[PDB]
Amino acid sequence: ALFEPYTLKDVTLRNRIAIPPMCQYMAEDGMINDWHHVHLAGLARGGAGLLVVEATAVAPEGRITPGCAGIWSDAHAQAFVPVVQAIKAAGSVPGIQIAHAGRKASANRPWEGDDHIAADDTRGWETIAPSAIAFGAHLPKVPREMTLDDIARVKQDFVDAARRARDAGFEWIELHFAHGYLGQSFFSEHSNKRTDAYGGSFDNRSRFLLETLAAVREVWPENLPLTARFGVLEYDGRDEQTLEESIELARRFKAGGLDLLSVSVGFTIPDTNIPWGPAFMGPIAERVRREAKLPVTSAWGFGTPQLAEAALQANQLDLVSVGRAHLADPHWAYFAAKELGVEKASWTLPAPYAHWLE
Amino acid sequence: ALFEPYTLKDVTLRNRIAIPPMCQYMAEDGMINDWHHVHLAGLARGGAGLLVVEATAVAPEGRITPGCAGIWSDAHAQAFVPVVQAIKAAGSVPGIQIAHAGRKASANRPWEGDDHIAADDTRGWETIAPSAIAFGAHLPKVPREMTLDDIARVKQDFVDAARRARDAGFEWIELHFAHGYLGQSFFSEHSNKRTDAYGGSFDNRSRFLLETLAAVREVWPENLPLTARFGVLEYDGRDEQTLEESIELARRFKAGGLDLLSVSVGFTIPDTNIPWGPAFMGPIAERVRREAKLPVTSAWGFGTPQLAEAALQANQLDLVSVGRAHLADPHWAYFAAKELGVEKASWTLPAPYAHWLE
Ligand SMILES: Cc1cc2nc3c(=O)[nH]c(=O)nc-3n(C[C@H](O)[C@H](O)[C@H](O)COP(=O)(O)O)c2cc1C
Ligand SMILES: Cc1cc2nc3c(=O)[nH]c(=O)nc-3n(C[C@H](O)[C@H](O)[C@H](O)COP(=O)(O)O)c2cc1C
Repeated sequence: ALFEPYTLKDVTLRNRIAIPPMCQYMAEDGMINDWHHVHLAGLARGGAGLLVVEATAVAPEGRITPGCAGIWSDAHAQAFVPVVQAIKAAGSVPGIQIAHAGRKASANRPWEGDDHIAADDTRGWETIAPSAIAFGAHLPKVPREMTLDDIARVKQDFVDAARRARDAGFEWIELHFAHGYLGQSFFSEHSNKRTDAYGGSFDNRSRFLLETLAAVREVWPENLPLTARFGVLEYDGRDEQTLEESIELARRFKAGGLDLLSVSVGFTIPDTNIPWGPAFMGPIAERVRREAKLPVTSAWGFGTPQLAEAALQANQLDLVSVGRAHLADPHWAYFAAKELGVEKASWTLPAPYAHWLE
Repeated sequence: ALFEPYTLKDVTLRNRIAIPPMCQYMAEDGMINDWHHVHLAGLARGGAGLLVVEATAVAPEGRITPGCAGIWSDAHAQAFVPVVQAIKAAGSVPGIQIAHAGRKASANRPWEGDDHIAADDTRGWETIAPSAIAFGAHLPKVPREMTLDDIARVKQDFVDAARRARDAGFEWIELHFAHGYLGQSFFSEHSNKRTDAYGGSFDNRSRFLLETLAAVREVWPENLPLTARFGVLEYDGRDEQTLEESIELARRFKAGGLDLLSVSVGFTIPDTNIPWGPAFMGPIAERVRREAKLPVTSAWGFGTPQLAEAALQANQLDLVSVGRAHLADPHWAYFAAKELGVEKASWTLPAPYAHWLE
């Protein structure tokens, strides 16, 4: 099952292995470079059917850190062209996750503190969010409450980002509405205390996300997969209520043209108790897939080939996202093919490699 | 031992893992491209201390196949510059093997026949060698016997190639005098039947190789490792006599400025019986190292970490060459570090990967 092709709209993936977006923190002023080119081209040659580029900021203040990639200008977008072309040359589908970090923005790289940048550090910047409330813990900075014009501008930033991704050659797009960043924070009652049209009720909290999706849909080709990542629960003691609302939003996403949903955890606040475990997201993703009748993918621990295979065979997911295993071994798809006893497993790789490994 | 640094001349390798030259057959008219750039940069980031670029032809007719890389012009050399710089940026030492296929030239890619190109194929060309005798088997073409001027020209081609490698930024060079190609064929009595100064006696058969080394030494920096690969035996029923002569030549190489010898098998003729096995070259390399008092490396089956470690600890080799395992997994060095229980094994890789794998 892991090596069966998958067709969504006009795009066909050679297998069900998806490399989820994984920040590299190697960009400068949002511009990607040879780190990203080699990293991504190398992964594409590894055999995966889909390669989704890391969270790319739609605006400067939407970066998580000073090392995050951006696509807030045509120059930023053009930098992606040679990479997109190399990914296609390798036979993998090029995708990209566009995002805005919201209150979790202006933070240090993970190996450089992983915390909000100091007030007197020249690299930092003011964060924006639905309400002026801090995440807490290692991200204590209180963000600035967005005005209606800030909301209009951020939506347009997402539109510009999607238009740029389209013209750069990407064939798959993912809106980052998860992990406590801007989109996720608008949906969660923990972070959204607004009393206007963008806060309060389920309809109001969903508004920013739905309007952004609709706005993006106007510029994103209808024959190319339009997707999003969304945290459907927080493990904050309100899981049943939260999951029910999240599933309802997933239904609205589908009706609004979403082709597939990447199911994740919210990470909206720090006071939670997440039951980490191999493929622990499987059951949750399956319920969303079933109740919203929408294709899904999920991640965490699927680097074990048999787990990926099992999840697909049980129809818990349509695509299996494998992250860290690809950082350890960019040719994981080849390792997986061997593990599952696929015929001519070495040919998951290009001839220059395959010929000698068969 | 595998992760102990190694200093040769002014160059210091971060560990004892060497990626031996491995043809990719992806060049066009000798010009390398993004296949090579991503392939090599990716391998450098994998952690290996030394990365030796594939056999690069010193002349067009010296290519093994139409897909072989070349460095017979300054334009060809300049194409290597960005790759060399990416390898250095990753902290690996950039090396390159310069070569001339001799009678084994003008052959099809391994996955496209692996045999001598048909007479009426527009991609083929006449081969040259010490004597007009064919390898046989899948390489039946009888090569043209070289004139003294052909020999003078090929030597100059090696000099030009080394000068170009130097100016491109390479910090390690390897002369390809093995695997039945031109250099190896001049030394072997099987292929060399000349009756002039370049054939007959041990001194005459060694002449082409020694003169080429001396010529290259004039342009190659004295503070950068000058090495060569040489087949010390053929497994043709004349191993003791052949090994004795090969060791004597190794002594002449050392006296002539060779800093390290990559020990291999001759592959000069097809009628042999090679005892393939994991690290089977270990004992032979050790004897050459001991009797010629020259640093050495060897390959075949060292992809098993414990074998590489064992070979180093027993002083059979100074560097361990790991080939195919790197095609399967460009991050083999990381796999090896874990296998051998190295402290902070994930940091064999760059921060963007290491931080998440520790
Ligand atoms: C270095 C690194 C960068 C990541 N970057 C992103 C990102 O930009 N956007 C996102 O939605 N998830 C991101 N994630 C979470 C991964 O996409 C994935 O869901 C997670 O690693 C769990 O899968 P795994 O167990 O296969 O690694 C990242 C994870 C790591 C380790
Ligand atoms: C694709 C491929 C290309 C190779 N190219 C070269 C070359 O250009 N020059 C050379 O001396 N040896 C070459 N070799 C032989 C390797 O350097 C190495 O000695 C051999 O693969 C044995 O080591 P391994 O068991 O670790 O793969 C090649 C081997 C493979 C599989």
